[PDB]
Amino acid sequence: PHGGGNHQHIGHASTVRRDAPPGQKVGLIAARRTGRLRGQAAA
Amino acid sequence: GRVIRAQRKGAGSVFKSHTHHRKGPARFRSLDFGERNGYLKGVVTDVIHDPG
Amino acid sequence: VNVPKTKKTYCKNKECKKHTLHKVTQYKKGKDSLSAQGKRRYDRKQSGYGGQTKPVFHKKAKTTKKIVLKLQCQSCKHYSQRAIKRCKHFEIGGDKKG
Amino acid sequence: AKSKNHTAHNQSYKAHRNGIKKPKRQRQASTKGMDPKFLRNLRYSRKHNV
RNA sequence: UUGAAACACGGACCAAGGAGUCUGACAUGCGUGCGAGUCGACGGGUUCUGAAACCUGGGAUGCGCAAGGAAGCUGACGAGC
RNA sequence: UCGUUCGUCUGACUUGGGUAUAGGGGCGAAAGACUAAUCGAACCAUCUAGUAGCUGGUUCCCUCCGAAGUUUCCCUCAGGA
RNA sequence: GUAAGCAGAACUGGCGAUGCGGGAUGAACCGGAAGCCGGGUUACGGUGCCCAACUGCGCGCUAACCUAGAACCCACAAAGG
RNA sequence: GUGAUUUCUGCCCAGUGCUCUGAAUGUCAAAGUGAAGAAAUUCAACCAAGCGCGGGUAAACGGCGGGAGUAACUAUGACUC
RNA sequence: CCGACUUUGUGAAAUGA
RNA sequence: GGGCGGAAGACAUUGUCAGGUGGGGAGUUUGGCUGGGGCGGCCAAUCUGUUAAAAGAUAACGCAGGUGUCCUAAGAUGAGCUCAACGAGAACAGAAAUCUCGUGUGGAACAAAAGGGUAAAAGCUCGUUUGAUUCUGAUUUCCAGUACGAAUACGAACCGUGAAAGCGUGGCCUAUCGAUCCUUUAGAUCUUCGGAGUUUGAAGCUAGAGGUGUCAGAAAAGUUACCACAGGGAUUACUGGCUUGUGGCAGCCAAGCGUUCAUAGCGACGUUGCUUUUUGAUCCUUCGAUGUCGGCUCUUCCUAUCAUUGCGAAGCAGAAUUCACCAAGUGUUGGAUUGUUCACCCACCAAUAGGGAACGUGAGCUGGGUUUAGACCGUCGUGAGACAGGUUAGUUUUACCCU
RNA sequence: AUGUAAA
RNA sequence: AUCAGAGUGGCGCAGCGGAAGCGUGGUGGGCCCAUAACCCACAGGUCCCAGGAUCGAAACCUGGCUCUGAUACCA
Ligand SMILES: [Mg+2]
Ligand SMILES: [Mg+2]
Ligand SMILES: [Mg+2]
Ligand SMILES: [Mg+2]
Ligand SMILES: [Mg+2]
Ligand SMILES: [Mg+2]
Ligand SMILES: [Mg+2]
Ligand SMILES: [Mg+2]
Ligand SMILES: [Mg+2]
Ligand SMILES: [Mg+2]
Ligand SMILES: [Mg+2]
Ligand SMILES: [Mg+2]
Ligand SMILES: [Mg+2]
Ligand SMILES: [Mg+2]
Ligand SMILES: [Mg+2]
Ligand SMILES: [Mg+2]
Ligand SMILES: [Mg+2]
Ligand SMILES: [Mg+2]
Ligand SMILES: [Mg+2]
Ligand SMILES: [Mg+2]
Ligand SMILES: [Mg+2]
Ligand SMILES: [Mg+2]
Ligand SMILES: [Mg+2]
Ligand SMILES: [Mg+2]
Ligand SMILES: [Mg+2]
Ligand SMILES: [Mg+2]
Ligand SMILES: [Mg+2]
Ligand SMILES: [Mg+2]
Ligand SMILES: [Mg+2]
Ligand SMILES: [Mg+2]
Ligand SMILES: [Mg+2]
Ligand SMILES: [Mg+2]
Ligand SMILES: [Mg+2]
Ligand SMILES: [Mg+2]
Ligand SMILES: [Mg+2]
Ligand SMILES: [Mg+2]
Ligand SMILES: [Mg+2]
Ligand SMILES: [Mg+2]
Ligand SMILES: [Mg+2]
Ligand SMILES: [Mg+2]
Ligand SMILES: [Mg+2]
Ligand SMILES: [Mg+2]
Ligand SMILES: [Mg+2]
Ligand SMILES: [Mg+2]
Ligand SMILES: [Mg+2]
Ligand SMILES: [Mg+2]
Ligand SMILES: [Mg+2]
Ligand SMILES: [Mg+2]
Ligand SMILES: [Mg+2]
Ligand SMILES: [Mg+2]
Ligand SMILES: [Mg+2]
Ligand SMILES: [Mg+2]
Ligand SMILES: [Mg+2]
Ligand SMILES: [Mg+2]
Ligand SMILES: [Mg+2]
Ligand SMILES: [Mg+2]
Ligand SMILES: [Mg+2]
Ligand SMILES: [Mg+2]
Ligand SMILES: [Mg+2]
Ligand SMILES: [Mg+2]
Ligand SMILES: [Mg+2]
Ligand SMILES: [Mg+2]
Ligand SMILES: [Zn+2]
Repeated sequence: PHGGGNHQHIGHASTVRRDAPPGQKVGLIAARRTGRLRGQAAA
Repeated sequence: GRVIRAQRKGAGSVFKSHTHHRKGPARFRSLDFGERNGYLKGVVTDVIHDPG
Repeated sequence: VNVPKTKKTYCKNKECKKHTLHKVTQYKKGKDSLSAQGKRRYDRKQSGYGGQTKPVFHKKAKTTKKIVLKLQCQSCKHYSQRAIKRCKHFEIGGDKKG
Repeated sequence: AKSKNHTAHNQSYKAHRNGIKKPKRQRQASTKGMDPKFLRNLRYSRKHNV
């Protein structure tokens, strides 16, 4: 799903839903949050 | 499209575990009357490296 | 477009066959019945696989509709229906011109 | 590629190959389309001729 | 092809093969037979070179002999210029 | 393929044999690369004489008659009525 | 449209579909349309040679030391001297 | 996803996406339920997930402005609207 | 992913009719 | 003690339906015209004027505009009146408020574009009204003499108005709109549901409405530089051809410059040409292929002459320089940067003129650029990908035939 | 927020 | 090159035909020894230009003028 393009980029949100079909569920599966962990969420 | 790499692992073919040099499963001993109601004495004989 | 609430025109009923005073209302389409043969045949055609089987119109261009008037004469209580030219704003029995 | 073309060239020649036909002149011309009141009476007058 | 001797394409040469056919439905024209009829086309009978030919059925098989109506239905009373 | 010149050479090294994965499938240190000179979907047979408003061709003589590139409609403009 | 051997119309004719005589040569310019022949006469165009037919009879103009000039279309030449 | 080590990774959760939460008096099927009817049926109430409502999230996809004036030479603009 | 029915039995309470 | 030992437990699970999600995957689509195509526009339905050549018809992505509406009156009819504007008058009152008289062929008004039409009206004011009605035929415009739209003239009715004749079948006339199938409505105290009935439901007959604007009417998004096929010189990108706007060269006239002097040298405002090394315009040739930039190499040709030879003129004293003629015989270089043509500097030189030959020259080379497939950046795009943006790596085949 | 260079 | 956008108080901006304002700036008093800040009042407009329709326009169509963004590809 991430392949292709004149520059290497994803082009869509890399977080995919839990109920995505196999072959579609690549990236950050059913992610509740992204980004660097800070403060309470790092605890 | 074609079947992606994540999908190819469930078929096993080249993605099976590499276990030719492994030493067997690691676990307790099947629980019996001896271990329920007292104690069984064992002696450690070797400490061995398990590949993987 | 304003239309009077009553109107005297010909009535074609065999008990009138002359100009009588009529009551003027507006036509609205009756709700479709599920037991019309066209509806039945279509529901049978849709069942199963193959997806949409009849065309679905998309390319609307008309921004108006021809208004139909339902004229009920006040002697036999039978209706006649006549369409008028397409209009955006329509009113029956509205306030008269000055 | 310019696909629209109109002309009347050669058309009068084609018209005159088999002549500009005129319809045959007829005794007792047709009454279709005349005044119906006039035509009923003409029919009734002929009905009662002796 | 508007326009080919063409700086448009195909063609080195020779022999042999090589492309509007068969079938079904319909139509007009023409030929044949019979004619308000006409078909014997599925069968049967008979037939000794013939899978042919010849006979038979039909009182209603097809088409025609009557049409207008969505239908229920009704169905041409006799032509003058 | 050949000549000269080049990269690497104790390592994620080179290599034989055995074995596993098969076609919208495999396998990929990723080039749509490789899968028997065949890969942006192998090869073989069949459906199949697939369809083509498009290109090519379309076989004897004489005699007689002899055009059209215009109208209307068409997802119609290399077509058809 | 600056124009175009350009694009689009109106009337007629031609070429396309057509050979033949002339314009050296040319699809539509001029003459003229056609079976195979003999004889005569013409059309357009010509008559010094090429090339059939007068170096014919007349009158003027031109002298180019720029390739004088010399064929409807047609293969230009202008303002100005 | 990025690409040794070094130094550093700013602002944006409004959009798209992912995710968390269910008071209930939004919407949302089959089945089940009630009514009317002679029945077919119709009508009403109800209706899980989903969506909507409310949170979170950028080392998720991504994004990260204009227009005027202003210093005692002039220019410039720390400053202001 | 979600509901009904089926598998699918047993018996007890609270609001419900 | 007839429980192998535990955990969950009638929930999981299974089976069948129901709703939601589902480019993970399947199938398919992604108009036309078009001075190539694309982008733009709509010249696709459609009106007025003009082009249009005094009957009718008549084209272009021709010209100036218009249409998808609006109206219970802005429809019908009867009666009365007369409009735009101007002149002369009346407290506040003036350019302009209201009133009065005169003139007034329409110079106003008539829903909207344009054109036509209308004066006891077709305009304005008032009265009364619903002919903006029913039935089916006919004809005209379009045209195939088909349909639709629209319009016209009768027939058979029922009405409005007016004393009446008359007028009235929408809008003063020319545009203002829509098949089959389907659904929905109205009409008959209608026809059928095929064993006969009652009776819901359904199905028909006639006439409307719900719409197809690509407007005689499919249900429809991209990308391809990884690409394929059938064709096209009906059609682009290069040479060649026509043209010559643009590019380049050259004339004529002479207002002025040239310290005084139009013409030594120039030459404004105007105007006539030539050229075919530019580009534009066109689409005639070539798409069963004519190797597509530049340089290198080599030859030849032109003159619109830079230098070299011989001259004429000058605001030519000399030296130098400028204009012009005859003249293409000879010559026109070495380098830095750029793939470059072009350019621009350095230097020499008598001078470092200008061009053609399929923008000479790839079976002569080269391959730097451009111009496939790998890859990076920036901008764009949700994405696949795009870039007349920059970057880097990327095969240059054959002669032995004729000349 | 602050306070003539003009003594 | 065409095309979208925008011209309104000194400046930046709103304005849906009955029709002109918001912030800031200007002017005159007050407070202060005196300036700002604060308080009370006051005055502002060729609505880019020329039309045209319109009960009636800064607004609605047309022309003219000036600033800004865009799309311009296959060769
Ligand atoms: Mg994919
Ligand atoms: Mg990508
Ligand atoms: Mg890349
Ligand atoms: Mg992006
Ligand atoms: Mg079924
Ligand atoms: Mg189903
Ligand atoms: Mg044609
Ligand atoms: Mg051709
Ligand atoms: Mg040639
Ligand atoms: Mg060919
Ligand atoms: Mg050949
Ligand atoms: Mg043979
Ligand atoms: Mg019979
Ligand atoms: Mg080598
Ligand atoms: Mg070695
Ligand atoms: Mg070695
Ligand atoms: Mg090996
Ligand atoms: Mg091996
Ligand atoms: Mg690639
Ligand atoms: Mg065949
Ligand atoms: Mg062809
Ligand atoms: Mg031909
Ligand atoms: Mg002779
Ligand atoms: Mg990341
Ligand atoms: Mg960051
Ligand atoms: Mg956000
Ligand atoms: Mg968010
Ligand atoms: Mg339900
Ligand atoms: Mg819910
Ligand atoms: Mg797909
Ligand atoms: Mg096209
Ligand atoms: Mg074009
Ligand atoms: Mg004429
Ligand atoms: Mg005429
Ligand atoms: Mg009158
Ligand atoms: Mg008609
Ligand atoms: Mg009448
Ligand atoms: Mg009127
Ligand atoms: Mg309809
Ligand atoms: Mg029906
Ligand atoms: Mg029955
Ligand atoms: Mg059409
Ligand atoms: Mg595709
Ligand atoms: Mg591309
Ligand atoms: Mg020129
Ligand atoms: Mg020029
Ligand atoms: Mg051509
Ligand atoms: Mg060409
Ligand atoms: Mg070609
Ligand atoms: Mg070749
Ligand atoms: Mg060729
Ligand atoms: Mg060649
Ligand atoms: Mg010369
Ligand atoms: Mg060559
Ligand atoms: Mg290269
Ligand atoms: Mg590449
Ligand atoms: Mg690029
Ligand atoms: Mg050789
Ligand atoms: Mg200070
Ligand atoms: Mg200070
Ligand atoms: Mg003050
Ligand atoms: Mg103060
Ligand atoms: Zn009645």
